[PDB]
Amino acid sequence: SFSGYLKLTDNVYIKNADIVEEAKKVKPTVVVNAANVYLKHGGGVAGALNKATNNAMQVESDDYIATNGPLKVGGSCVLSGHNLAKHCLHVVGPNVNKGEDIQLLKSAYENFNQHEVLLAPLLSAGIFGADPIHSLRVCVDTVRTNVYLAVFDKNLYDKLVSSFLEM
Ligand SMILES: Nc1ncnc2c1ncn2[C@@H]1O[C@H](COP(=O)(O)OP(=O)(O)OC[C@H]2O[C@@H](O)[C@H](O)[C@@H]2O)[C@@H](O)[C@H]1O
Repeated sequence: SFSGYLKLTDNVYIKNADIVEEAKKVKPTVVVNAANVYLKHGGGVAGALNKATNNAMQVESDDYIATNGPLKVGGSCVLSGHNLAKHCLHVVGPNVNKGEDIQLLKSAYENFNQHEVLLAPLLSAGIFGADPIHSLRVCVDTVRTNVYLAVFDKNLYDKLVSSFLEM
């Protein structure tokens, strides 16, 4: 039950909001975590989602990692959403602070296309060091399902929208 979003394209929507609070008001089927390949949930969206599950995401993640080994950059896995959503799509964007290839951002957003509807942040745009505006551009050009983007910083939201109008 997404409310209050700005329509950017027929399938990309954006709202100035914290992703953990949206998950609670909207009860989404798929919340996207911006993850790293070991599902070690640090200080961004991944930390906040984990906090709200009372660390259940981290245990489940380690269990997944123990069985299956780490993800590839640009990949994903479908774990549980616990009290936030039905499912959590863990997606690993490139970490440009660690020399990974920004082109893999396209591979990262392609995982979204296996889900009809998702609530997501902007992959790689915080701790991983990609430009938010670039991340939004790849999102817009790669994702074909319905993606609802949560941008918690009001100034970044304004910047992002203004950047998108250079269409
Ligand atoms: N609670 C939040 N709600 C909405 N957007 C948020 C929130 N916290 C951060 N963001 C925004 O989401 C985008 C992604 O930030 P990160 O979560 O740091 O994502 P990423 O750059 O992919 O970092 C991946 C890394 O962060 C760790 O938490 C994670 O375990 C991995 O090591 C950025 O614009 C950031 O400002």
